[PDB]
Amino acid sequence: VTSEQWLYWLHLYFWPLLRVLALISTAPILSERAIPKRVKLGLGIMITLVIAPSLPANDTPLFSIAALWLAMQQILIGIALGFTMQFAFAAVRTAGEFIGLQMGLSFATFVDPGSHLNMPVLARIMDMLAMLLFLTFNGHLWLISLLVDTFHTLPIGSNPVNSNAFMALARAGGLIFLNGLMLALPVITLLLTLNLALGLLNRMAPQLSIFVIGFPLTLTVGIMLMAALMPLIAPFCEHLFSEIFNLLADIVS
Amino acid sequence: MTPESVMMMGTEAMKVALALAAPLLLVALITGLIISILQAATQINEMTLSFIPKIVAVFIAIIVAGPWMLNLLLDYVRTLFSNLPYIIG
Amino acid sequence: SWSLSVQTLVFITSLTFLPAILLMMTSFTRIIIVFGLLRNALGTPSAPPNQVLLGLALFLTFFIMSPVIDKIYVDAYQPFSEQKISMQEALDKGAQPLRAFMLRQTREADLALFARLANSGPLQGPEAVPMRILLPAYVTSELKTAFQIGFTIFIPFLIIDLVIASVLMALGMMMVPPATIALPFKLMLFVLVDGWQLLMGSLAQSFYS
Amino acid sequence: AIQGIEGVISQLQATAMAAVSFAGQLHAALDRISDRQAAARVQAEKFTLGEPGIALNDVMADMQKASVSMQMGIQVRNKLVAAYQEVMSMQV
Amino acid sequence: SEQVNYQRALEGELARTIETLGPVKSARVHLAMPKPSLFVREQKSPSASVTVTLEPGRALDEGQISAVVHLVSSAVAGLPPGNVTLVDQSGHLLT
Amino acid sequence: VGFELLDQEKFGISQFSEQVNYQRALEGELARTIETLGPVKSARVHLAMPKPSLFVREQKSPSASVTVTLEPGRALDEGQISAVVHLVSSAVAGLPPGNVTLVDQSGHLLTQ
Amino acid sequence: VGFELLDQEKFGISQFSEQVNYQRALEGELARTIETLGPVKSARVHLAMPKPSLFVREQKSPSASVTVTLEPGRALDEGQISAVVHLVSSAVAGLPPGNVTLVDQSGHLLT
Amino acid sequence: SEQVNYQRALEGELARTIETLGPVKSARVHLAMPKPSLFVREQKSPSASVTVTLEPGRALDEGQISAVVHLVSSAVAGLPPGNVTLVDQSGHLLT
Amino acid sequence: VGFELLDQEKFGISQFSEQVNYQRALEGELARTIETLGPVKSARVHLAMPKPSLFVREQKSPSASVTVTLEPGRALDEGQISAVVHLVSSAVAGLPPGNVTLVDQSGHLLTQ
Amino acid sequence: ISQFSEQVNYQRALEGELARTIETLGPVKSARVHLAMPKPSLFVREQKSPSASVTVTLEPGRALDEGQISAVVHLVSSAVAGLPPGNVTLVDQSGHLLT
Amino acid sequence: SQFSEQVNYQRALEGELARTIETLGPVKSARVHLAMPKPSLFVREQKSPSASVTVTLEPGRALDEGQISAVVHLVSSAVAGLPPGNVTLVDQSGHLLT
Repeated sequence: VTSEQWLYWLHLYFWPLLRVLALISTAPILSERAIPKRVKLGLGIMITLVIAPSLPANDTPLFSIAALWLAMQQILIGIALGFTMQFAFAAVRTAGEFIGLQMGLSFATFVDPGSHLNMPVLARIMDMLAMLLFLTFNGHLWLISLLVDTFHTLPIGSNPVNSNAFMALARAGGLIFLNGLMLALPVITLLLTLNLALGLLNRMAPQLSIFVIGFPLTLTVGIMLMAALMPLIAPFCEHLFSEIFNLLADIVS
Repeated sequence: MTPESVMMMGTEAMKVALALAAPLLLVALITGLIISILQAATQINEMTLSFIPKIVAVFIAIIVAGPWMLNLLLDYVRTLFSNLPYIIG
Repeated sequence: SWSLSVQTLVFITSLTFLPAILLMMTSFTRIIIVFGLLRNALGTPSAPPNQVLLGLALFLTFFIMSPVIDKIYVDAYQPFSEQKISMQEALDKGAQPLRAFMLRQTREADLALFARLANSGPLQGPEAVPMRILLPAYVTSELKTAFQIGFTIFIPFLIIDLVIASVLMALGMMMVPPATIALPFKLMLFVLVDGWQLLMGSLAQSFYS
Repeated sequence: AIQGIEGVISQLQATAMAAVSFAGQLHAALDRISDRQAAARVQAEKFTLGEPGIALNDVMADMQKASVSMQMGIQVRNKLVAAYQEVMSMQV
Repeated sequence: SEQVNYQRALEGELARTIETLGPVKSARVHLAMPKPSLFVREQKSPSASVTVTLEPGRALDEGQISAVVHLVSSAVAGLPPGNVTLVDQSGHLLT
Repeated sequence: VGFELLDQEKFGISQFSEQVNYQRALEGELARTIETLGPVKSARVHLAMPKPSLFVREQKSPSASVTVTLEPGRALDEGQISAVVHLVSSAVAGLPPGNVTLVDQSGHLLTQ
Repeated sequence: VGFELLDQEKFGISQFSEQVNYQRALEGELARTIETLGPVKSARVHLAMPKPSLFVREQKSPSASVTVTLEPGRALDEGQISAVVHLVSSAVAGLPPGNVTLVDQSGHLLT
Repeated sequence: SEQVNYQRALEGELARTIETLGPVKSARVHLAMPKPSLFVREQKSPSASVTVTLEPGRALDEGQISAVVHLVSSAVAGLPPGNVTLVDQSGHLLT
Repeated sequence: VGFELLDQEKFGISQFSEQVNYQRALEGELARTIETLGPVKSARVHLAMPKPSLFVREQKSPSASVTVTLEPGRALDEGQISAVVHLVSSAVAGLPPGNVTLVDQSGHLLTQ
Repeated sequence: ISQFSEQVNYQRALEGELARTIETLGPVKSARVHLAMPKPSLFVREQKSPSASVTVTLEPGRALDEGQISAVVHLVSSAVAGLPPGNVTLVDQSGHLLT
Repeated sequence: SQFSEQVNYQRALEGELARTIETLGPVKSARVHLAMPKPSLFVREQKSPSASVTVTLEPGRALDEGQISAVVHLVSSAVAGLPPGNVTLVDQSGHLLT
């Protein structure tokens, strides 16, 4: 009596904690530095407390290279999930920064690339709008649910792994650009026409145009254009989230 | 809470930004266009003399309409912070 | 009941978890995240020397959790101190008002998700939800609410920078940093519209609503 | 409650269709230790009372066992607190 | 605006179908849809008021009142029939 | 005007302007249906949508005032008064009937 | 004197203006309906809607003053005084009837 | 807007097929597609109201009532037949 | 003055100006209605609308001064004086009647 | 073309082709297929099975064989990812349920 | 869009398969419908794709048992991971040939 076998409880509560905390430190909104560290640790601990008793406990000792392989596996799974989720916000940030750069908002990058003078304020605006939308669509709950679900697909125990699968996540790097253009294709196009229009004005009497009349007009036009374009991101926001989620579901397995 | 509300508040925010920035940008654009057409009429072309009256015009713009912008933006922020606890989800 | 040595041991051990109660079961969490986000918004990552924000958050939490603490004291601490309720029942009696506050603010979707993750049976009413389901549901709801509040907070301080950059760009001053100009104006705004009274009242209502 | 009994019958129906924890273990250990200590104390008070049949040998041995059990509980609490402090120091 | 417009469109179509019903010459539907809440308690059920003008002497049958109730209730997400009021051109509650 | 005023295609200064327009349109349509009824020659509906406190979870509810002008001698039935009450209450989210006042062209309170 | 009356004033309207205009419009419509009451020849409604204050332990409530001009000899009925009270109180969010004053063209308090 | 439009288009096609039924001269379908609540005890579910106008004397068969039910239920993700109401031009509930 | 005064509003209007203008307009309309009462030939209303604070020791409630000019010999009735008091008090958010002073053209205090 | 638009268009196209093949069947003069494809949600376990409603107009007196009803069922079920046959309703031009 | 690309690919495969099926002696026209499985935002699960093939035969040109077999094989092979048992073959009269 008075056994309280500690190794069994430790091995039951450790690896799910490692995977949950690995997702927490990288998953969007759950990985933002504004949350105190203890809150994140407690959330991981409580989620593991809820989940672990149902799972089959592992018996590999913590003092073995098998434990190191397990820890590497959990870290890989968590960071892969969090990063694949982060790709959508990366795409939204790309689209916003490009709209802002066609605004002429930061012209110093065309002359001094990476010269400590850059303000992608539109990128930040649409990034926080995307975060608000992600909060509204309860994406984080889904993330937690999928973190739990990847066990049935991929159990804690060391399992063999595949290859082109990693490429898939890396190939998801294309989406950030592709979908990014899909968010910027209308407005930039009209801005392009506006610039074309300015060109027609410069084909008249030489000089006396551009850098004096083009910048304010194009700034105001970009502002009101994409202010009107704001209602458009939400269907595209859901499209981006669905793309990331089903890509994750297909490739994680 | 609904995405319609989110997009409505975003649109109203950025229309507030447009209203804040429109007088200054429009004044600068009008000054630049006027100086450019005067240059075309007089056949004078230096890229620096169009930069001179623009600063003075835009700085006068804050003299004349500055209080209006300051009162509009404060009212927007005040209303947003007051309605914050009713658009929570 | 337990022996007096066991009661003293349990009391001393339970005194350890006070930061955990403050962070994961209290209003403190969504009383901070908002402060950190607002500090990130104004462009002064130090400004109110942290400790100042922590003290303000502690006082706000103490003012907000007052009815819950009062109910716990009148229902659990008072009978326990008068030797009417045992030590192992005062905890159970006092965990109920905190559980109810934890519900009044915890969203549903989270409750459904964490009811599904535990493989628990159907929960027809809120009276069947245990603490193992309410705790992380409340935590997630508080995180989401804090982030929503902070992200609608962030908008005006970016609007000002946007208009500042556009105005600077109208006149051709493309090499002037916009952040350095915008910071005094952001401070002026936060001074003008009662920056703190409105935020304090909004957070307090956000709890009592 | 009436609704509580409704919930009980609902869980019974759930069992029909279908056809402890670390905190529980710690509570059980605390209850066992407290019960042992209370038993030793009660026997000591009975011996001090003068009631027949209670031997000083048994009283002293039971007090010894209760002290050992209390010390075991104290050590378990100390470690458990140390492990919790170690975990809460983990970087996230 | 988008919501209010949706509400007024639903009202219009419902009135339309109600007038289609033989005995009904014109219908007027008013919907009261309340604020939604995604917490764990706050919830309220919507309500409807239906005014019908009948053809000279075309009294609505019981079954008819029942069918109007069903249609209006179904057309409104979570509309409990008991919150549908049907009234005639003279102010008689057919409910 | 009601929804017609909204269909004037006029810029909504702000959400508050939108809310005022919505309140007016509802008032208009309600008055319209009330007049349509036989004994009623013209109706006038005033809605008061309420407002929340600051830190008080205690809540209240909206109110309505309805003035009817009757056709010469066309007195409204008790059932009539009841149906007007029901319609106005339903048309306003969370309007407790007891907060609907119905009055005639002579100033007689037809409700309670 | 008209809802649409203030429904313009160009723009640049500090919300303060938006509220004051609403108040004026409500006053106008209320006076209008009160005039419709047979015995009433003209009505004048003044609203005092307090701007919320976080200084008092609880929120204060608004007040109304109604002046009526009657048709030659058209005295208002008690039930009529009651109906005017009800209408004005309902038209103002949280207006406690007891804070509605009704007065005639001669300065007699009917309330 | 995208959702509301989806709703209108679906309602339209369903009414269309229902009219394309021998005895049916015109059909009107109203869908109430809302958001559900978990652990709210008895929640509720999507609902439909179908009004049919029949050809002079063309009474619908019990099977006809059944087939209309099936079609409408299938066309709406998770529509429990029992939440489909079918009514005639006289206000008789056929379901 | 009064409501008409708030028409030609230049964009440059400080909140302070907004408020002062609102005060003026209220004063004007109140004087207007007070003239409508028969015995009154002209009225003049002065409002003192101030800061609130919280310390119960030093609270200064809103105050009003009303000067009336009567028609030759048209003395105001006690009831009339009461009705003037009620109207002025109601028109000012939180105006305690006891802070309304009513005076005639000869300097007689009609209130208290 | 929005992501939602892209889906709705795919649904419409599938409906069209299915009706087409059903019509080509001898006894069938015209077919109408309605698909209800469901939605995944973070508050449920097994997603609800898709459903289909098929209305056929037959040639004068061309009654469909039990096997004809069966084959229609099979085709419609297969054409919809995870469509459980039992969720396919087949109805004639007179409102008789054939399934 | 990728989704548009995927729809186009599905349509093209259907077309070519119908084409080869018709070219066969007894077959006058063929119609192939493919149901490729789908991805989920949660939960692992394969849904072996499915096919429905409708053939119109030449007047009286009944298909041999071997013919049903060969049609089955071709359609199954043309679809990555198509389990034959998920191929349905039907005639112009609604007789299930598979």
